[PDB]
Amino acid sequence: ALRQARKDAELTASADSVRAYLKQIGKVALLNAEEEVELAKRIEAGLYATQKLAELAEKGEKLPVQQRRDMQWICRDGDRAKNHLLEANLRLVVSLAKRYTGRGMAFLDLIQEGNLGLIRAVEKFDYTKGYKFSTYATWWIRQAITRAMADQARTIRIPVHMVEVINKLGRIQRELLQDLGREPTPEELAKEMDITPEKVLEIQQYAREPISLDQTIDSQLGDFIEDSEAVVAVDAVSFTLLQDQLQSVLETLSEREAGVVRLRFGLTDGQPRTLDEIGQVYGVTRERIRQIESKTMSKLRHPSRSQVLRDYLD
Amino acid sequence: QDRYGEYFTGAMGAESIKKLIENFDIDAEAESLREVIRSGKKLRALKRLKVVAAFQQSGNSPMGMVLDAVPVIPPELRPMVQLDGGRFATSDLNDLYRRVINRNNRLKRLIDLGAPEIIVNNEKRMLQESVDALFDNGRRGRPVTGPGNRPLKSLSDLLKGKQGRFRQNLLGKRVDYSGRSVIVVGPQLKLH
Amino acid sequence: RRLRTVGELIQNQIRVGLSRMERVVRERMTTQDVEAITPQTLINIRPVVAAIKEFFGTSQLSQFMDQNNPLSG
Amino acid sequence: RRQPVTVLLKALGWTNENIVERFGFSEIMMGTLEKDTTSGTDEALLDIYRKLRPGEPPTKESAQTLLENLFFK
Amino acid sequence: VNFFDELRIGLATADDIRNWSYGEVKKPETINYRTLKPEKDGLFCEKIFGPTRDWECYCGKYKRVRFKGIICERCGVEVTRAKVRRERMGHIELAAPVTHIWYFKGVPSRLGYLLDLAPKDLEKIIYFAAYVITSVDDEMRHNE
Amino acid sequence: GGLEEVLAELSPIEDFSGSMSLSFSDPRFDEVKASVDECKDKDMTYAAPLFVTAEFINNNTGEIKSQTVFMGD
Amino acid sequence: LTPEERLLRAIFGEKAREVRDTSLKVPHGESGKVIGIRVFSREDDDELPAGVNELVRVYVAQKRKISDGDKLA
Amino acid sequence: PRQVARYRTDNGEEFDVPFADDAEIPGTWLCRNGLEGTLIEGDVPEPKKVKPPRTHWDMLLERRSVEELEELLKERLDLIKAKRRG
Ligand SMILES: [Zn+2]
Repeated sequence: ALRQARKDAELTASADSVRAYLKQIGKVALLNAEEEVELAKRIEAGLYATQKLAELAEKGEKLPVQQRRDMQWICRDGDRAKNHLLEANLRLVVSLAKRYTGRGMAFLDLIQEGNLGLIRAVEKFDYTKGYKFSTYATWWIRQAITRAMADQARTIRIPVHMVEVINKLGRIQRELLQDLGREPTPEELAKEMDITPEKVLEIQQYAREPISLDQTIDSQLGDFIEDSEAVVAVDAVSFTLLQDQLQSVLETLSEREAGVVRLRFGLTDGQPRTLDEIGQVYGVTRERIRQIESKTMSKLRHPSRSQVLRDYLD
Repeated sequence: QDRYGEYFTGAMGAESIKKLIENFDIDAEAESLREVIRSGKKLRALKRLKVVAAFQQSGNSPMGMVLDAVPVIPPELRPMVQLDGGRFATSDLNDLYRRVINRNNRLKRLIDLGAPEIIVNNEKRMLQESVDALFDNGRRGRPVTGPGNRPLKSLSDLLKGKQGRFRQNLLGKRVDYSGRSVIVVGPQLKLH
Repeated sequence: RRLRTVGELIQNQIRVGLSRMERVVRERMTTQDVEAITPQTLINIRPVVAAIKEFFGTSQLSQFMDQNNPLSG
Repeated sequence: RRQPVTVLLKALGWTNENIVERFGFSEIMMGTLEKDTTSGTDEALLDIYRKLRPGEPPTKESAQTLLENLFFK
Repeated sequence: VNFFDELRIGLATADDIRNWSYGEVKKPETINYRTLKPEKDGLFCEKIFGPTRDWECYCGKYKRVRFKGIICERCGVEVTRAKVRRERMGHIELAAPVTHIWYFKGVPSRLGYLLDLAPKDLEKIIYFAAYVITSVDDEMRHNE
Repeated sequence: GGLEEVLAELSPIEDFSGSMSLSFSDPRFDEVKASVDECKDKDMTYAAPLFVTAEFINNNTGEIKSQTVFMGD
Repeated sequence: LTPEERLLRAIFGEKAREVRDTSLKVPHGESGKVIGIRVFSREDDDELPAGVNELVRVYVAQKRKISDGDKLA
Repeated sequence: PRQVARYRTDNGEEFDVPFADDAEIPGTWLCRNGLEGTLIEGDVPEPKKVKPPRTHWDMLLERRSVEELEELLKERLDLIKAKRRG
């Protein structure tokens, strides 16, 4: 009856996402050193055979049909060898990715990124050195997982080199805790790190991580943030009444004096001009306008015009 | 597949579902349903007709039930802003989107290199659940949880519930020109 | 139906902190050098103290002392 | 869900004669022991061990000490 | 205006979603960790969703209201009001389709009743728990 | 004590090979860091340090040595 | 700055400051006398989290007479 | 003060991108459909000189001389040739 129960166990869908992956990865037998060396030679043979035929595509020279059919079978076998080597060492990736969970990366994402490290491990693996594949693949899988965590897990992405200094800052801070029994102040952290104290706080400022606007503490936090760019009614209405007042003040003046002030600050147009630009319209030198600008300003500072605008300082 | 593989075709995932919808006759399925409903008295075949007939009356293709592209909500509705002294706060959608875009791009990288179906299909279902978690989180399996096991808010969570857009920000609102305070007896007041 | 007291409630968090630590120690003792490591090599108390700090705050049992008058306290 | 009453004694390795002594009085479990899927002591292990976990086909030795691991341990 | 008779709903086809979108978000990036700017081709990217500051391109070539409806050649940001960031949508081009989960998982299953497929079996299909026959050749099989 | 009983649960810590073991014992406390008044003023928690004994034993290889460990305030 | 404002800056000769005003103002509907102040500067060692320099707390008190609407029981 | 430019993506679409009349027309533009496209009329300002990515063949060349693979291929090819001869 165990055979029937065994068939029922193989055939189970399972709701959990990581499970279904554990079933399919445990359905390909592992390897021994001899098989690994065998697959390595098949991969290199299929790759070299593929490049030789590629050299023939540009150079022609169609080879005998029996040799041409066998060359393409080597490429067929080379790719099957690559797929077989990966499917066999797909579990090593899983065994390494277990330890890196709880860091903000989902388990499956850690497993897949580890699989990417396994691909480059197989592509760069050398069978002549006589070392087990797990020896060289362990390095590439860990590097792929860690490199992925630095480039992804952070909502505000941080470059690799900045993530590098933060981890060292943390390890230096945890050891100083064990040594001093108290949290090391930045001076001790900057000393141990060979950097300035004002730099470590800035680096510690980067370590800040965002908070979810939807956190509840019943109404959630998002309702407590007021829109900063939202237009205020009083200031918007005051700006209009301020525009109304400037028109009356500027309306009493020389029509050519009023034009200089309008172009200088931009006003109607919106782009503040310069003395030379205003000189081409009124046909005078930039010096003659500065004289006009100074005379109209002293006439504007004079109290009859400015007595009403005092409230508008801010 | 080894033998007989040239007489048929098969696949898995939403790709195969999209193909089954691509070759489909809502009329032939309906007309066959219309004679099967009464002749084979059937109750389950009748309830199935409402969806088959709904697609037949309108002009929308059933292909709309599978997504080849996912729309992205404007930024200001999923804001990321700072409050006190530089610390940041952002909406949950940004990370739900992040899981979708991240897994989609990793799938492109696996396909170009070429990969065993175990890795590609595993990535495809991950993309399937990431899009699911985005639209409705927790509807299928465990919800995507944030720090401290807090389920992320999903697009569907914005509408539903007493806190959704309807009963919270639509059927009721906070208004200006208003106030409150305690009440004391006004025995000397007129009724008005 | 029994009453879990203050001392016992804190005990359960210390237990979680120690259990969260052994996962690091168990993973550390194997792959960390050899023969000379000793507790100084890897004993990370960060998860232990975090269980305490995370309990006194955010926990429903630990509340701000309610004091309008000495009676409420 | 869906668990018989008498599968546990055969799961624990109890000999069949011991059940009659304890459960013989007041009938009950005796009637429950009268209706069962299988009477095999080791067969009950393979029946119950798979019911809970049914994934990754169960090993013979792993299922025996699993209950001691799940409870006695 | 606030005077319109009816509002109609329906399903958005992949083309409808592409027409809504002002661009494809190609990266899971929010803002630069130093300058705090909306890094390009991510979320919040001004190249698509619109400018952060009113009538301002990202690089700052056009800072004034004189020119609107133009796109900065260097930074690729359109010069217009910052309110467009509320109304402008993006899109993601998937490397493989996906079920909506609103029609599949929602009971009764719309895809289930549509294809005469059982929900238990339909879940096996889309999550890669088992295969399915998309097409058979009934004639060629009959000849051989 | 509540600490002593949880340390008894954690003792010992073994690597599953049985070659080495990690034992805890002897919880130690010293005077508090600051008076409660100074704590409520400086926005710092009111705590006292914790000391314990952790012995690293590996007699399969050369035997290791003990140490004095500080869990935290 | 706008064109309209920044015209007054020229007539009144008040240079627009690079800094923006963010102050601490007592909220709507309360008053009293300031009892004391507590200030933590960064120049003085003190203790402060990353990014903060000077921390100041003001304690305001008021003598509340019994008023119409206050709750008695 | 705005002159319009058109582009065509690799799939055959076309998009209108408004620019400043005083500005410089770019050769290629990132279009809202997700792809990039070449200019409408003005043709090929720059090749961009994109370098090809490294391939499994490049990684294998570092660890093997051509003769080594050649010798191994003859060893592998004559192996299957032995089955042909049986
Ligand atoms: Zn620009």
